[PDB]
Amino acid sequence: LPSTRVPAGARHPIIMLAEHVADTFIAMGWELAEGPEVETEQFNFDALN
Amino acid sequence: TGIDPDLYSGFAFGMGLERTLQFRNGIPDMRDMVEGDVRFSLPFGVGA
Amino acid sequence: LPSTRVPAGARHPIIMLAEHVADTFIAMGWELAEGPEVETEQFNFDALNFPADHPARGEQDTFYIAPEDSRQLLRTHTSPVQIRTLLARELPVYIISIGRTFRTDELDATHTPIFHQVEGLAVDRGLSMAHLRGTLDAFARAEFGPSARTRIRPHFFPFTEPSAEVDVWFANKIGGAAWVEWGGCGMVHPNVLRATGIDPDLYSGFAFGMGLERTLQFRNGIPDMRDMVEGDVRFSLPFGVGA
Amino acid sequence: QSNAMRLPYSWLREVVAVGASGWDVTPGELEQTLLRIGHEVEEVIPLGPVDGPVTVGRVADIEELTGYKKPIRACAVDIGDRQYREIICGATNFAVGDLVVVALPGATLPGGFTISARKAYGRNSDGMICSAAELNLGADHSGILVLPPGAAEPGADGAGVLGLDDVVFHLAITPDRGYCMSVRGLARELACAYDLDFVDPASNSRPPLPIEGPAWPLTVQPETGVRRFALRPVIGIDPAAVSPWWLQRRLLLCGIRATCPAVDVTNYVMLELGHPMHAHDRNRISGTLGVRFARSGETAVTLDGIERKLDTADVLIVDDAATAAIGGVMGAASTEVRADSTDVLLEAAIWDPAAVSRTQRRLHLPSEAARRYERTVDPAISVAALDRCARLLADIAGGEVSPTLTDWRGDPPCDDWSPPPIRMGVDVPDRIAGVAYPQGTTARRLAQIGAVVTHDGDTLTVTPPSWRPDLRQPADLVEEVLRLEGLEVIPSVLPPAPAGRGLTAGQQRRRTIGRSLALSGYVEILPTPFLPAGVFDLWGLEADDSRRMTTRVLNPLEADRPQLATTLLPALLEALVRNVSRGLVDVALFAIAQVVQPTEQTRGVGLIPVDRRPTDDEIAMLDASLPRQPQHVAAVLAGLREPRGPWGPGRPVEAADAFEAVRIIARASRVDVTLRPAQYLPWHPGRCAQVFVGESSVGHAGQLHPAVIERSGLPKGTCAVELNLDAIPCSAPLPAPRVSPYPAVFQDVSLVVAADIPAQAVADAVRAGAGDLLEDIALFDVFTGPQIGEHRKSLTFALRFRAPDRTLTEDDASAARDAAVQSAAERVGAVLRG
Amino acid sequence: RGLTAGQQRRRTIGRSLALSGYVEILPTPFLPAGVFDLWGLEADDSRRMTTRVLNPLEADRPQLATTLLPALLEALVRNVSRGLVDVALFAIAQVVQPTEQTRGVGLIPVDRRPTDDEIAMLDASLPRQPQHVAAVLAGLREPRGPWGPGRPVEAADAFEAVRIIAR
Ligand SMILES: Nc1ncnc2c1ncn2[C@@H]1O[C@H](COS(=O)(=O)NC(=O)[C@@H](N)Cc2ccccc2)[C@@H](O)[C@H]1O
Ligand SMILES: [Mg+2]
Ligand SMILES: [Mg+2]
Ligand SMILES: [Mg+2]
Repeated sequence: LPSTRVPAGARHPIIMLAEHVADTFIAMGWELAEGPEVETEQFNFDALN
Repeated sequence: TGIDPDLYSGFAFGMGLERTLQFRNGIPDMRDMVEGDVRFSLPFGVGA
Repeated sequence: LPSTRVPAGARHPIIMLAEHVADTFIAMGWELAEGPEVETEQFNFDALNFPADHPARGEQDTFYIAPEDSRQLLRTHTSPVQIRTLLARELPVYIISIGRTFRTDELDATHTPIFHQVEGLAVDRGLSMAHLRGTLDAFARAEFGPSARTRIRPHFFPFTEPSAEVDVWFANKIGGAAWVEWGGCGMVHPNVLRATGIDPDLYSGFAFGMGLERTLQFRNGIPDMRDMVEGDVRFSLPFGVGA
Repeated sequence: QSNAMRLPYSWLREVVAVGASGWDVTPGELEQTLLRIGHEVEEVIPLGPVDGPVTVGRVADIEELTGYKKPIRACAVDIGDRQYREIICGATNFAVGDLVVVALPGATLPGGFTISARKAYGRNSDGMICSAAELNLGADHSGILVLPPGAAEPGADGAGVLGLDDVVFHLAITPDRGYCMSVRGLARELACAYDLDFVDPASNSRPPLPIEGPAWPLTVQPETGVRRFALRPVIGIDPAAVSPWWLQRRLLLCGIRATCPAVDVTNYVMLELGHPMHAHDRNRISGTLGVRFARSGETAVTLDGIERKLDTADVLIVDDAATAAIGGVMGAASTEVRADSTDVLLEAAIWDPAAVSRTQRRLHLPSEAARRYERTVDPAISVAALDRCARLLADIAGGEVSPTLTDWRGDPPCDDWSPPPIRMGVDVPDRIAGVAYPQGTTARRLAQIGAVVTHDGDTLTVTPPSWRPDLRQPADLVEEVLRLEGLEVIPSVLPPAPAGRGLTAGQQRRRTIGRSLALSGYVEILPTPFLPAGVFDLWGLEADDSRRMTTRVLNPLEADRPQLATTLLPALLEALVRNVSRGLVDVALFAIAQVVQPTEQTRGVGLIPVDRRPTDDEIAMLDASLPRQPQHVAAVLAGLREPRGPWGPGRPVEAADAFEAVRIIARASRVDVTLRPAQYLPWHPGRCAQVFVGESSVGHAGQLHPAVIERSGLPKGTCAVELNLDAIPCSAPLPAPRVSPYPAVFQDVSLVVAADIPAQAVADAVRAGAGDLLEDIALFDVFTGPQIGEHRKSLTFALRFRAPDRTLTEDDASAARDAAVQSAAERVGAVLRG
Repeated sequence: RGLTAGQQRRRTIGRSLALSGYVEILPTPFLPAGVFDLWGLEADDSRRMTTRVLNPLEADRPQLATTLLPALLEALVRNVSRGLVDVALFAIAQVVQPTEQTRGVGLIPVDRRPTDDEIAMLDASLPRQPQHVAAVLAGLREPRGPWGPGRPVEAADAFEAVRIIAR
C-alpha cells in the first residue's frame, strides 16, 4: 500500500545545479561572492570599462 | 579598483546557469525550467 | 496554538561536528578518505612502523579479535587509513579521514571505548613541520575560534618522526581549567613511506589524529562526554535537525 | 603504568649540580622544561607540609599495656637534650633506641590534622609517633616510621631530616626513550635543555675495580639474545646491617620499599644509572651458571613463591640444581638473598628486549627490571654499574669486594656498543623545521645528547651513543634537534593544496539520508558494535541464521558481549529501551553504520614484510581476509508517530511508518524501490516487507514480531527497518522532463480483486493498460463488505490523463481507461465494480 | 573558508521546506498589474512604493516587487489551472524596496579607486534589497489514500512553515 502522507517537494533544478557548481569551486579553495540584482550603472558598466 | 596592473593580473568568466543545465541534462528548450510548473521540479528529487 | 504535527528529529552532534570539520578541509582543497572499523594488524600497527614485541605496541588498549592467531582487531586509531590512502592514490595526497575507533578505556569524562577520530595526511614534495602547524592552526581556528589557546610539545608515535601532541586550554574541564590533549601529529616516518612504496628522499609528509568527541567537548564546553555517548534523545534535540 | 618514572627533585638536582654547581629551579619551571623537550609530567607531588614541633625522637622506654584485644604501648620518647614525652602508640615495629618522628602538641600534619595533648588508655599522651603516610612521606605501610640508626640526633627538625621540602615528579616516559628511566637519563636531558656541562654518573673516572680472573663459571647460549652478562662478588657482609636514611628515603620516594642493603643497592643503582641489578647468594649457587631457553613445559618458582609455566622462548638462568631467575623478569627463591646471606654475587646482565617483552606479557610480571629491559638498557655500563653497586654494598654492610670479574660480551667479545653511524645533510633539521637555525645548532645539539659528530662539506656523520639505540635514521636526529630548540619556534604556513574534488557520491548520500530522516522526526544513534547477550535467542532465530555467524572480540569490556554486530537493529532496540525507560516513550531512532559479517574466507594473515610496498596480491589477500563490513541504514519506531495536540489525539506507530522510512531513504538515494510480502524475523510475518532495488534485495521493514517484542521487553507495536546501503547502487540521474500544458481529464476507476492481491500489482496493471496518456494514478479507497463479497476487496484509483500535444477529449480518456481496466482484468483478475 | 553562515542557511531552509512538500519557485520581480488593488491595500501602504522599470517586456508590469507573494500566487494560479490543485510553493529571493534616499549617482571617475564616501553614496543610493523567504499553500495539505481522506490546507500549516524556517 502507498505510505507517503507527506509528499516530497523539490528545490529548483537551477538552484540545485548552482549548489553543485558552488561545491565544485569550494572544493578547489574558492569562495562565493554576492551582489544585489538592482545595480548602479557605475558597477554594471562604467567600472567595467 | 585601486589595483596595480604591473603587480597583479587576473582572469574572469561568466557562464549561463540555465545554459549549463541545458547542456548537462540535454534539455533543448528552457521553457519548462522557467515557468514554475511543479511537474518540472519533482522528477529531480527533494535536493536535500 | 502549537502547529508541529511532525516533531523535528536530530542528526548526532558528533556527526554534525564531523560534517563541519569535513567542510573546513574540503574548502581548503582536501578530500575525505575511508577505512573499515575492523582492521588487520598489518595496517593498524606493522605498516605504521610499530615494533613486534615492544611496549609501544603492547601498551595499546587494543580490542583483539578471535581467534588468538587472527591478527585482526578493532582499529585503535584512524592511522591505518594513512596506509590505505598511500597504497590507493598517486602523489601528492591531501586527505582527512573521520571514522570510529576502539579502545579498552572505561567511560569517564573524556574517554569512552567507542569514539571517533579526525585523521589527517599530507604527502608531497617539500612539506615540513611549518605546513603541519599551518594546517592545525586552521583546524583549531575553524572549530575553536580565533581566541583559542593551543600548545604543541614533543611526544612519540611509531609512525611519526619527529612526533608531537597538541593541547587545548579546556576552560570547563572538571576540577579546573587546564591544558588537555587534543590529538597527536608529526612528520610521516620514512619507514611508513617505505612500506607504501614512496621514496623518502623525494617526498615528505605530515599527519595528525585528533579526537572528534574531544573536539566537541572543547568547542561546546561539555565537561563530561557521558551524554554524547549514551544516545538519549534529549541530548541531540537541542542541537537542531542538522539539515 | 609500565612507562612510569618516579624520582625526587633533590636527587635530580644533585646529579645535575655536579657539572653545573648551584643549578636549582622551581618545580613549576622544571615541569615546563620537561614538557618542552618531550617528557610528560603526570603529577608533581610536594612532600609534607609540616608546621609546628615535629621532631626526631628516640624511643627511650616501652611499657606494654595489657588487657586489650590489641597490643598497646605507653612510650617515653627523648625529643632532644633528654627531655622526655609520654606517647601512646598502637604500632609494634619499633623497640627502645629506635629513631622515630613524633608530632608534639601544636604541630600540624598533612593535611590540617592538629596535634593536641590528650589522654588515651588511661595514660598521658603528649603527641604521637608518626607513620610514613601520616607525614606525607612514603606509601601507607604497616607500622610507624623508624629511621635507621645514626640517621639523626634526637631533637633534630623533622622536616629537615625527612627532606619534606623536596618535590617528587611522576613522569610518563615514552617507550622510545628507555634511557630516561633513570636519574642518569633525566639529568642528562636537563643538561641538554639548560645548556649545562654534564658529568655522567656512570663513567669510569666518576676508578674501576680490579679484574684478576673470572668470578663464577658461566656458559651462555648465544641464541638467547643476551648481549652482556657480568658478575662480581662481595664476600663477608653483615646481615644485621641496614641501609642509611639517604638511601632508604630515595628508594621510598621512587616507589621502592627497602629490605636489606644487598637488595637496596641493586634497586638504588637501577634508579640512578638505569641498569637493573640482581643479588644472588654466592653460597646458594650450585655449579656453573647457565643461560639457556626453557624446555617444553619446564617450571620455575620465582622469589614470590608462584609457579611459572615457562615457554620455549623464555630465557632462563640455571645452575646444576634449580632455576635461579627468569632472565630479565624476576629472580627465583633459589639464590635469593635473605638474612642468612653473607656472600653476595651481583649480576649485571643485558637481555634481549623482545624476549623480555614476550615473557613479561605472558607471565604478567611487569617488574622494574622488565620495564627497562623492554625499552633497551645501555650495555656499555654493565661493569661500571656493577662496580658502583659492589662498592656501595661493601661501604654499607662491610666486606671485601673480590677482585674477580666475569664479563661475557658475546662471541666474539664485543668491545664497541655504539649504533651504526648516520649520514645526514647539515641543513636537514632546518628543512624539516622550516626554520633557519643558527650555524652549529644541529652539531651542538647532537653532541649534547652524546653523539660524536664529524663534518665533511655539507654532510654530517653522526654516531649515536650506546644508550640511544632509537637513533637509526636521519629523521631520528631531526627529532633531537627540534625538540631541544623548542617546537614553538616553528612557523605556521598553510600549504597550497591542489584543487580537490570534494565529497564523493557515497559521502554526499550519507549526508542526504541523515538530513531526510532527521527532518522526518528521527534521532540519530551511534550504535555500539557489541551485541547484547542472547539477542538472537530473544529473536528466535534459527541456528543456521547467517546473522548468528559473528566476529568475536577476545577482550570485551563486558564479558557477556563479545560478539560484533551483524545487524544494526539490536543496538537501536537497546537505545530505544533506554529512552522509553527514561520516560520518553514516543521515539524514532535511526543509525547509519557498518556491520561486521565474516565469511569462510575470513582469516588471519601473517606479517607482510614492511621494508617495501606490499605486492598487489598481498593487498588482495589482506582485504579478502577481513570480514565483510557493508554500510547499513536502520531505524526503529515506538509510541506515537504523530503527537497529540490541538489538532487531535495523534497517531500510533504502524508498519506503514517503517515502509515510509524506506521511501524516505530511497528518495534521498534517488532510487526506485519495490516492497514485497516476506517472512523474516524479528518482523511480524504478516506486516513485513522485503525491499528490492530492481531484482536485488536490500533489506526489510515493518512491524516487529509480537513474540520478539514480548521476550525483549520492547514497546508494543514497535516497528523497524534495516537496509544495506552498499547494495543500493549510487545513481546520478539527469532528468529532462517535458511538461504538457494541455488540460487534463480526471476519472476514477473502482476495481474488485481477491483480498490477497497486493494493491501495487493492481496499479501496475492499470498503468500498463492506460498507456502514455496516464499522468498520475493514486489509490484512495480500499473497501471490504457484503456489497463486494467474501474473500474480495474493492480498490478505487484516481486517474489523471493528459495529452502532450492536444486537449484530450473525454472519450479518448475513457478509451485509455477502458484499456487500463482490461489490463487489470488480465493480470490480476480485476472486475469493474457495478 | 567555504560557505558563509548566510549561504549555508539558505541551503538548510531550502532543504527543510522541500522535504516538507514545498516546491521552489524562482519568482519574477515584475509585479502583476493591479495586484495591490486586488489586495485592497491602502494608498500609503509601503508595499506600494515600488521601483519601476522604464522598458518592461510587458508594458502593464513595470513595477518591481516589494514582496514575494504576488509572484508565488501567480505561480500557484498557473499550477491550479493546469489541474494540479494541491500545491505548496516557496521562494527564497530578494525584493526591491526604495526609500527617499534612493537616487541616481553621477559618473564617478574610473581612472582610480572610488573613495570610501563614493562607495558609501553608491550603496546608499540603491533601493533596499533584503532577502525574503515566502510560501503559499492551497488544496489538500495531506493527500488522500488508504489512510484516510486527507487534510485541507489550514492557517496552522502556514504557522508550521514559519517554525520549519525558524528551526
Ligand atoms: N578513549 C577515548 N575517548 C575519546 N577520545 C579519545 C580516546 N582516546 C583518544 N582519544 C582522542 O584521540 C586523540 C589521539 O589519540 S592518541 O592515542 O593519543 N593518538 C593517536 O591515536 C594517533 N594515531 C594520532 C596521530 C599521531 C601522529 C600522526 C597521526 C595521528 C587524543 O588526543 C584524544 O583526543
Ligand atoms: Mg595491549
Ligand atoms: Mg600525552
Ligand atoms: Mg626519536
